[PDB]
Amino acid sequence: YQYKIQELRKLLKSLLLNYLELIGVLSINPDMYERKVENIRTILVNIHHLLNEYRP
Amino acid sequence: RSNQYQRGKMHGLKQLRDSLADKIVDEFPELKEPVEDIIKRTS
Amino acid sequence: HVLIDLLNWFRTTNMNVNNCIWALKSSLNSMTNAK
Amino acid sequence: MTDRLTQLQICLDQMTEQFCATLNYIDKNHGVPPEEFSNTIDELSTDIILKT
Repeated sequence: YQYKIQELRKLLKSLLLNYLELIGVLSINPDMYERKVENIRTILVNIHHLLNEYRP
Repeated sequence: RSNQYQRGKMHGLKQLRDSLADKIVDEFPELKEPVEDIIKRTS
Repeated sequence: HVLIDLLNWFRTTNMNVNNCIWALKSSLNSMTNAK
Repeated sequence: MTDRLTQLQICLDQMTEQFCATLNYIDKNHGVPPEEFSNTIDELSTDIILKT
């Protein structure tokens, strides 16, 4: 379970980093911003999959 | 008016991401290296 | 053609920005369900 | 008492709502005086850090 804890911490850090990079994309070249948006969502989705296996 | 709005919003966004990068470096030094690369990915 | 070219380019930038704003609003409205 | 799980879900919902509100403010405010905008965004970023 420590592996799942450290995976969720590194995933949260990467999610914050990707949020920063995506808002920078919106800042400079927003025309392709969606190219990252769903990507971030995937990470959120992977956090939700960990939080689903975490229910039983 | 549209051009002035564009320039003002560009300046605002630039200061936004500069401050966000600075604080992410401050409280999260371990993520400092990618953040600069993020600038290199954006600028 | 010079003023007309600048005029059209600036108009294109303007409603491209407006469309980007509307797309952002629509994306948030859609994704609020997944929140 | 309130369960650790329910609090964690409330916290992640509040975090999502805070990000939505912050980006909505950015989208509808980019262009407000730069100083007030910067101060409000600094407050929002402090909120982001604290929620984290």
